[PDB]
Amino acid sequence: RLPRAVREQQMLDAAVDVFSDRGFHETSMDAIAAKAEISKPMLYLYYGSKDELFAACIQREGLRFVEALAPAGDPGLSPREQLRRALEGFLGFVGKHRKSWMVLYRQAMQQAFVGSVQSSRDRLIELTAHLLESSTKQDFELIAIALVGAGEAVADRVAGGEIEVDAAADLLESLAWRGLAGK
Amino acid sequence: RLPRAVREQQMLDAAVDVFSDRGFHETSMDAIAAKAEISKPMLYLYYGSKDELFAACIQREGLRFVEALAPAGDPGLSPREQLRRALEGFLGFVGKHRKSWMVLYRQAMQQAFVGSVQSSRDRLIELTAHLLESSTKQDFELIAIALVGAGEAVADRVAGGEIEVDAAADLLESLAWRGLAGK
Repeated sequence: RLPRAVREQQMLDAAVDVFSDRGFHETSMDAIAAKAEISKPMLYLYYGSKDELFAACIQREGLRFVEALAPAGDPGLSPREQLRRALEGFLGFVGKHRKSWMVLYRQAMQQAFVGSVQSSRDRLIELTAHLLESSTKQDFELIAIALVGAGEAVADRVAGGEIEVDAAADLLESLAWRGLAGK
Repeated sequence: RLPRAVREQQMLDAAVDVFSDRGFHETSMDAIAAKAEISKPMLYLYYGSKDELFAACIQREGLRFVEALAPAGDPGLSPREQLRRALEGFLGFVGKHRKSWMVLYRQAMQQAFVGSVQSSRDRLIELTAHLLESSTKQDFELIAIALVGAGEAVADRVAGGEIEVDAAADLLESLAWRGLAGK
């Protein structure tokens, strides 16, 4: 009769839809319940409020996001190859999971989930400065912040299918090594 | 007994506070009314709902924002000097009006005011590609999007006083002319 993470995954997929479709405030438990084709009373027995569901959804899409970066965390990798693999994983994920990129990029810097993912964002900026430092033997935090901001806006266009992953990863790699060596 | 845009300006300044302090959902008409030191019934006779106030506030801070870009729209200016003047106006505004940058950058890409300022953002991206094109005699929309995304994230650090306007405008100018000529 549909056990564990299966009813779960259906509710979260539908929440993602409605949240990315309409945004947090204009999304309703009503509309999510219809999308999951489950009863509204049912939904509340799992989530209980719109924002609690919004945080579960945010938690889950956040996870797929960092998993997509995982290959960059591989061992023996040159700074360059970590950056390239992260850019490509990030950008490939957005391209395939545009709905979840939208929820995420929104949550980032609503305010409720603006401190889960801004702290995530900041951690990501910190990771980037270290690898930019890990390259050439604080202009570095600064290049990092500019590169992440650039990646965020470019990701938007990748999610909307206006830019190919490769074209996008290409631009971001050289912004990083040539905003670096450039001025 | 305090006539026109004076009661106005007091209510909008206080709304800006509370919205930037707490975010849209966790801001209340309650808290705004206390901040403006006006009665709550009073507030509703001008605004009538939280989001209507939020749009007035968004309208007003959006205006100061584009006014800050105005010197770049001057005549006879080289592409380079338009870009430099826009970067400096944008970044000087964020530095002085951090509360309003926060409301704005949030509204941009809530969803209610995500289509006022995303269309603003997009128009800004379009203006940037044209001047990047107006320089060297669509890699251009693409550099534009990356430069705006970079400016947004850097603006954040400028608003938080972690980066000086000049340092920030410097990095963005060369990202633009060297992500351009770089790869």
